Order: sequence, then C-alpha cells, then structure tokens
Amino acid sequence: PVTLAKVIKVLGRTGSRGGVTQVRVEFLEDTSRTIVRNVKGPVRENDILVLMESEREARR
Amino acid sequence: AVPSVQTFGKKKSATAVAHVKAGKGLIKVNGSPITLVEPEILRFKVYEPLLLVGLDKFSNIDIRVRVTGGGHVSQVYAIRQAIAKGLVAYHQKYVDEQSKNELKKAFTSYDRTLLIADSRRPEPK
Amino acid sequence: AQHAVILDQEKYDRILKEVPTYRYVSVSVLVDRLKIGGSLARIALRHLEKEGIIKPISKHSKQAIYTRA
Amino acid sequence: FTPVVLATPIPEEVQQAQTEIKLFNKWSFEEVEVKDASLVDYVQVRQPIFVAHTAGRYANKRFRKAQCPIIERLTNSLMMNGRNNGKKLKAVRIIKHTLDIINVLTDQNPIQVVVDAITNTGPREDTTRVARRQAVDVSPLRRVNQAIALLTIGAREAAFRNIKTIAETLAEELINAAKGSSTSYAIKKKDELERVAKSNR
Amino acid sequence: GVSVRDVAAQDFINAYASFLQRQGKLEVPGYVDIVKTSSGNEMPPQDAEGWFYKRAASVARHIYMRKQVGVGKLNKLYGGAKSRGVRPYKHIDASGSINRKVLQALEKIGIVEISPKGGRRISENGQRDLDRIAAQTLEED
RNA sequence: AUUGCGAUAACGAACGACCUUAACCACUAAUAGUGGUGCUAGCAUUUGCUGGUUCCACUUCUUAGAGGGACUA
RNA sequence: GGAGCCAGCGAGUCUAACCUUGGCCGAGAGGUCUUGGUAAUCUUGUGAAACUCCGUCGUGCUGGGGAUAGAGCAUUGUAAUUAUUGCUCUUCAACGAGGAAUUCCUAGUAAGCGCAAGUCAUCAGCUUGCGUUGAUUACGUCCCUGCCCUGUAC
Repeated sequence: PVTLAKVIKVLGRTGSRGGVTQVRVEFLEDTSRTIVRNVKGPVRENDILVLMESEREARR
Repeated sequence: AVPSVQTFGKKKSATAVAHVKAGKGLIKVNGSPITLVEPEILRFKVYEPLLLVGLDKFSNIDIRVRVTGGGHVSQVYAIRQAIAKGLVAYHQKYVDEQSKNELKKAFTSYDRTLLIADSRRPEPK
Repeated sequence: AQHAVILDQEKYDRILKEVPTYRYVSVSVLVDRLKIGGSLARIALRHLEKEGIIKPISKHSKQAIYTRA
Repeated sequence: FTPVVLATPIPEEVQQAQTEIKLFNKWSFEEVEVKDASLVDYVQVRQPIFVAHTAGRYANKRFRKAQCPIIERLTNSLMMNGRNNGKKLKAVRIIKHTLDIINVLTDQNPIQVVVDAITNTGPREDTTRVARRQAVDVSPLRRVNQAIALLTIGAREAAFRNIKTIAETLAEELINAAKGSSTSYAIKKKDELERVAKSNR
Repeated sequence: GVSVRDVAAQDFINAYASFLQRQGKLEVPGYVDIVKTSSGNEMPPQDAEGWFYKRAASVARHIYMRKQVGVGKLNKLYGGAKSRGVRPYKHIDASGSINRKVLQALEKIGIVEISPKGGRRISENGQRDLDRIAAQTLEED
C-alpha cells in the first residue's frame, strides 16, 4: 500500500540532464526512519510524496 | 455647487473616465444602463465592485462613465477600475477617513487590480 | 445505413414513449440512441418542450440541455 | 433579502448574490474538499470567484501558479491547438455548459466532481532515461499538471469527427474518471506509466 | 420615461422590424431575392421575405444614436471578410445600391431627413416613433 | 575580467573592456478634453432622463517639450 | 445567413492633380457632380478582423476544400495575345492530420487575427512596423552540438 512522506531537505540536482532532484524525506506515519529518494518534478520542503515502494534507497 | 469628483481607469489602451456626484443611485455606461454591458459572459466582472461592498452604498450617488479606446475585453476591465477608484475618492472627501479605509480593505482583499493598474507593457523591438 | 430525415408514424409513437425515460436529452442524444437525423432533433426538442414533456435549464443554439421533468 | 431599490433597477436575481459568491452565480465553493492530504496545498479551491476569467499573471515565480484557481487552470488547457489559440471566451462558455451537464448526469455539486477527477488521475510513479530506464517518484505539482493535460487531450480526441460536442465529451470524461472506470482515456494512460515503472524499478 | 438606449439591441430591432412590416408603407426595391447584399458574400440572404425590413430597422436605430451618417459609412459598417480563394482574407465593403434605397425609403415615411453638413439625421417624428416602440418592448416583459 | 587581500629582489608605470529608453512626479501649451450658460428636440411629468447647436470657466484625463526621482536594498 | 460592435503605428495636391467626405446611377466591379486638407485641425472615431448573440446544415470527400477550365462585363497603360487586376454565372481536382530527418521559442512572450508603409501608371501569397485576443511548460544541466580557459624539441 501507499506511504506518505514529508520533504525535510533538498540535496541537489542529479541525472545526465539535471532532470531529477535528490531529496531527503521523513516518514509521516512515524518520524525518523528517514530515507533518500529521487523526485522527477519541481519540489520544495514540506511537500508530501506518495512512496509506492518503501524499502529502496537512492543511488550513491 | 454640488459634491463631485472625477477619476479614471486604465487597462491596456482603454481609458474609462467616471463622474460621481450626489443624487439617486443610477449607473450608466455611454448613456446606457449597466445591465446592458456586453459581452454577456463577462457581465459579472463589472458587478464585482457593486456586490462586493453592497448596493446600499450607492443609493445617494450617480455614476456615469465613458470608455473610449481599446478592445472588447480590455475596456471591460477599465470600467470596473474607474468605478472602484471613483467610489473611495468620493468618501475620502465627503465622509470620514474611517469609512474610506473600510472600502479599501474590501477591494484589495478580493483583487488588487481594482485599484492599481497592472503595468504590463508591449515588448520593445 | 442512414439516419431518417422524414418522420414515419412508427418513430413518432416511439419518440413520445421513450424520451421521458432519459435523465438528460440533447440533439446528440436523440441522434445517438434514436436514429433520426440532426435536422429532426432540433424540431423535436422545440415541440416536446412546448408540449411540456421536457424541462429546459439552458438554451444556447450551439448547445441545449433538457431534463426528465 | 435586502431588495434596495435603485434608479437603475438591478435584477432581483443579482441582488440575491450579494450575500455569498457563487461560481457563475450557480454553485458554492463551500464544502468542497480535497480528499488526498498530499494535494491539499496544490489545488486552489478556497478563494471564491464569480467567473473563470482573470487577468492574473503567474509566470514570474516558479511556484506562484499553484495559487491560480483550479477552474481557471482547466479553461486554459482547452485553448490548445493552433486554430484555437487565444480564444478564451470560447473556452469559458464550454466550461459553463459542462458543469450543467454534470449536475444532471449524477447529482453531485459539479465542482466537487472536478476535484475528484484531478486527484484520481495524476500518476504517482514514473521513469527516466539513464540505454535503459530507471523508476523515480513524482512531485505533487507535476501530479496536478499531468492530470489536467490527460483529461483535456482525451476529450479533444473523442470529439474530433464527432457528433457529440466538446462539452458532451468533456463531461463524460470527468464523470468516468471520478469513478475508477477504465473506460476513460486518462485512466488507461496512468496505468501504463505506473506498470512500466514497476517493471524497471 | 424611456429611450431607445434603454433596450437591448437585438430585441428592439426584432420588434421594430415586425411592426414596420405590418404597416406596409415601406417600399421594397423589387429586385429583392436576387441580390447578395455584398460582393464579399456567398449565397443571398437566407430569410427571403423579411430581410429588407430587418435592415431598415437597423439603419434607423444606428442613425438615432449618432449625429449624422451617409451612405459610404454604412457600406463600411456592413462590410466583411472575403475569402479570395487561396490568398489570405481581406476586408471588403457592402453593396451601395441596397443601402441607398433603404435611406430613400425611410425618408418617404418621414423618419429621417437630410442634414446640413451632408448625410441624414433623425427627424423629430422619427424620435417620437422609435421612443414609442421602446416603451412597448420593455412593458412586454 | 590584469577584478582584489596578502606575501616579497623588486619598485613605480601604459591601451582595450557614456549615452538613450520603460517609470513616477512641480512647468507648459491648447489644432486635445471636461463642466457650466443661452437656444432647442423627444419621453415623463418630484422636475427629471437621453440628445442637437452661442459664449464662459478649467488642465485632472490627452498632448508634447522641458526639469527632478537605487547604491546590492 | 442575419444582428451586435471595439484599435494603434503611418501617409497625403498649386510643381499642380495626392488622400477623399457628401448627393445621384449601377447586381457588382465601377461611373458621375461637388467638397475639406500643405494637416494634433480634413480623409479619420481610418465603425479593421478574429470575436459575441439568434437561425440553417448533421457527419455523408458533405453545404468541408477551390486547383484546372468556359462565356461575358469593367479599370490602368502607347500596347494586356503566351492574357495586370477586379466582378458575375458555370466547371468542382488532390487533400481523411502526413516516414526518415529538421526550425523557432521562457511573458503581454509563443500562436491566432487584421491594418499601415516600402517598391509603384497598373500589379504581392513579399519585407518592416503597429495594434487586437492571449496559453501550456522550466527557473535546470553538460547527455548531444558548439565555443572558451588552465607533459614534451615537438
């Protein structure tokens, strides 16, 4: 099922054309358990994502 | 003679001019009642400065407006501005400053363009 | 096949019983589920509205919207 | 009530609007609710307006367009192909008729049906080229943009070489997409994007 | 009181055209139903019988609201775009011969008269006539 | 950017890289505009409303010319 | 098809015949008698087009589209044949959204719509400028194209 997460920090642009932003996101159901994800569109702090897969981490 | 003011509004190349004086609430544009302004789909864009403050405010004053240039749409936006600016200018001189700012609070809450021209201009060469 | 452009007695009888069934009726609806041409549908609506079988809510020449009541 | 007579008599039906602003003087914004918490900040339905035409300028700051009312956002995307550019008054009339139809097919407050279609249609995962593809998450603003584009494109193609008018087909798209109905063009498109993303993640 | 300015345009015109036709004094040119009314048009007027009365009404109102007019300005007013085939569109003036006879006809029933400084101006009987139809059109509401 | 702190067998010197728009306000002038006045048409008749054609007042709108109005705040 | 009805930038004669209002004739193109202007003053409120409202048409290469072609009536010019341009009736072609490739563009901007000037006896689908209606999508990067800067006698 879906999981909501809140953007707490924006880290930088990535990808061969800069089309993707890396972001650090905090789970909304319980704080901590923070994970880092790749986001396609324009994004800001306090935005909410719908993580459809949870146990996966952005490349680095 | 009689308490009166005149004010103007702008949009792009339209220029509405309004006279306000004491009397019995009538509102005419180019000598015709405001209920006939055209196109029909935009007509509420002109009722805004009336319904937003309330009709009771107009019972003692006559508004008549002339609009001149521009196009069909741009001149509609001109007249609504001339009415709003005209109304506060009348209060500013002939009643207290308290009611004047009561009006402003209502207008600028809904849409800044009721008082201030948008200042966009054609791009130079 | 081709849409009908002159009204036979059978379809006239059909119209009067079927149209009160529909929630929403318009030129497009009569041409679709009945098989009359568009020039009949514009005539039918004016007749049925005059007769009181359908209720108008808006009219615009390029669109028309009538309801069950 | 307040009939307030004037030397130019304003019609009764306009005076009655003096108490609350309704869209096209017909439907209320009150009790419209964005049902997904993730989109509440990005679907302007809070400031009421009389008519879906405004001068407003929104291109100057990159998130500022999020404040534009959703109904006006929709009308803009009808003005699309080159033969229709700039013809906003044409588009406004189309919306006016569309909401009427939705108030008769089904019986909800029609502006509520629009909000459902938007929230229900935007993709929630996507892919990018690295050749190969990699799956990525999608931001809430882009979710709204995608929904609007898919809805009007589906309507436009359905009404080409038509008999139904634009208003008829746009109304049908919105209703089918507020349901989970795969018959709508937009629902099919969303599904393909997500299942491909699943394959590559 | 009431003035022509108090009534919607395509509501006054329909009413007055219907009235003017019933009186039967308005003299028609007789070549009606052949003429296109414009060199930019394709096909003649679609309302075969009524169209001459409709234009007579429109001209009367247009003069009433203005200081004076002449035939040339009317041709500009009723002009339109002509397709010019494969070349781009252009503005073209309407037929002169229609409009000239319209003004001559209205003058015989006394609605309009020749002005100094040229062109035509409204007669006082024209004012009195048009103001009466205006009142009836609102009252019918 | 040879655009600068500092360091110190160096010190002191030479080309390339100011002028007009947008935008607010005092001053002009009228061939532009507004209001009043005399006469006058229609409607209605609290004495109003929409127009036509002899003077008077003004400059806000228009005008065009001139004068002043961001330095990283 | 009928009705509604709104701009900005230009240019114009005595050197003589430019821009043309108004009246009359003609289905139209056009003709004819007078008139204002060497121009913020007159043409000119350049009453522009898209656009708005009410009707006819009904998904049929159809009333979409108007190439090719026949007959006739006018205008410029010393002269229109291989045909300047305009008008009227008739003829009614391809074209059902276009493969590989490829151009311009970040706000009063793209695109849609029209007008004036240039050349000029006549002759625009051209060039420049002006206004009317007015969006979608970024606010980034070095993946592609291209430019610039900071081991060795070669």
